[PDB]
Amino acid sequence: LLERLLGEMELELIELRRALAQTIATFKSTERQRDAQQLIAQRWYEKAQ
Amino acid sequence: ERKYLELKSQKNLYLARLKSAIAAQKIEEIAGNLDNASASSLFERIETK
Ligand SMILES: Nc1ncnc2c1ncn2[C@@H]1O[C@H](COP(=O)(O)OP(=O)(O)O)[C@@H](O)[C@H]1O
Repeated sequence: LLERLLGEMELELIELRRALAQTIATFKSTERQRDAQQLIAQRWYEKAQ
Repeated sequence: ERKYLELKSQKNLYLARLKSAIAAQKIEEIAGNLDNASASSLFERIETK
């Protein structure tokens, strides 16, 4: 069992590693998306100047 | 016979308009707008990748 159990454990860990990366993508993606909106608002403010 | 021609002289005109708009719809959906940030635009899907 010991050999088989660890093999399953190692396989699971990389799956966790892969999944966490996808979380970072959205965290970065929305942040980049957020900057876009304020830039548009700046254009109107600059135009309103 | 006189009435016959007045139809044919217009049929080619309608087809041209139909081909113009149908193609335009095909182009626009592939616009790949950068602002979507949802994978609807294939470009932003690449950026997520
Ligand atoms: N001024 C704009 N013009 C066009 N698209 C915009 C504008 N502002 C925001 N968007 C984008 O339009 C997208 C529409 O969302 P979504 O439903 O995912 O795309 P689709 O319309 O292709 O289904 C949003 O994700 C957003 O990023």
